[PDB]
Amino acid sequence: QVQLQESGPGLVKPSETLSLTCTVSGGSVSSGGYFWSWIRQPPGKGLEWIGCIYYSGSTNYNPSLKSRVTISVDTSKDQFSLKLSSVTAADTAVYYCARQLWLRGRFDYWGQGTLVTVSSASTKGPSVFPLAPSSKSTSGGTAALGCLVKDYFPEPVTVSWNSGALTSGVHTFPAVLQSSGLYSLSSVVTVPSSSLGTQTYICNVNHKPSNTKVDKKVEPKSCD
Amino acid sequence: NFMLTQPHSVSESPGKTVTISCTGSSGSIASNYVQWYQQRPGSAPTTVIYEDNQRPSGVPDRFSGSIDSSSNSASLTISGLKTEDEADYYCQSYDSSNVVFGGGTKLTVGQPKAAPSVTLFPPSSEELQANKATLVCLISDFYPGAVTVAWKADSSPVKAGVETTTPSKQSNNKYAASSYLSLTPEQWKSHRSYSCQVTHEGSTVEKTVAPT
Repeated sequence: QVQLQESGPGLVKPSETLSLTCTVSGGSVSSGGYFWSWIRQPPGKGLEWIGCIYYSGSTNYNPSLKSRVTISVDTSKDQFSLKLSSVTAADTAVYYCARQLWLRGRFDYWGQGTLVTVSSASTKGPSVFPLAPSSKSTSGGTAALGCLVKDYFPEPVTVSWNSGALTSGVHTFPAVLQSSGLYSLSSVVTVPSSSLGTQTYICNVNHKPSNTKVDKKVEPKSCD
Repeated sequence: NFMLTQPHSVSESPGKTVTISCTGSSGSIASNYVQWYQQRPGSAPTTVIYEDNQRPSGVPDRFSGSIDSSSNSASLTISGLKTEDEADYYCQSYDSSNVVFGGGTKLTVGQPKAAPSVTLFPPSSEELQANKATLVCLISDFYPGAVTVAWKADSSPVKAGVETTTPSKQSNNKYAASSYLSLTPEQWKSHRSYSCQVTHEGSTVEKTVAPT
């Protein structure tokens, strides 16, 4: 059969130019008289139609997105790309390139949606802080310890405990936007209180876009 | 200015029949073809029906669509609801050289309440050496996933620098949440104690930390 694969960076800064390219494998763009369209979908919102293209210069855009969408077809590389201008923070949506044959019909084959998040400031490294358990941090026969992942950009961050050895009781929480741009989250694991001073727990926070791997040991609080 | 009006939330028990509407404002539904898209969360949409009455090869017969051009509302009838049918439903049109989608329907069909275990940690010395401080309050293993957080500085409530996370489903069917209080190192030692209070189903679970 045929398939659609999108490319391009998953980040864009406000008031910049977006460059997302969708490539086709297993078929021909010019043959079959097959249209091509781009469809975006914000998280938690409905699908939004951006525009559609033919293998020739025929094109059409949504009236809300008019005079901002620039889509071109390059037959030689067998792919088509979409350029967006004056991107804002409200443009955060999952972009799907949609192989569709009938203009009033359906997008029979859907490509996988790439996540686009308007990048703020710049890609910055995370600040990992230990989360020391104590007598007030335990309720019963079990205790909770973790690691704080604060002030990083962009999403996502992968946190593993003891290089993936500890998985039971490990909770990874979704990120939340801080008061000024940056993100913050944490990852914690619940362990019995008997293994506090006898077992070593090391969190492994990885931030691929900033190329930073931080291993932080978690120990009980030392009162000073 | 042609839009497709769809119900936001439609919930019924499995095994029964439901009707999902798609209403056009200006243009008639019989003017253009109507395409219904059924999409998993975190997955590409798949067309559950097109051409307003004919079912694609691969979907079951239960996905039936009908057109009522008198009321300008397009209907999609689903019978015998199952687990995999819990997804978003979108209806599509064409207008005039401008593809218009629908609002989106939350097809829906149930867990024992769980107590919100709450733990607290003080800011670390390494963070203090970085001229920063953050108090982390965490809520876990609770149901229903509706909790309210309120930081306390000894007795005064704290609102500035408070960042909290929406409840998220855990592996054991319960919910998990977090709360973060960004703070200065001088303000951390200014007050005698800092406490985070979690209210869930009327009951309140409180823990406190102090600079030690």
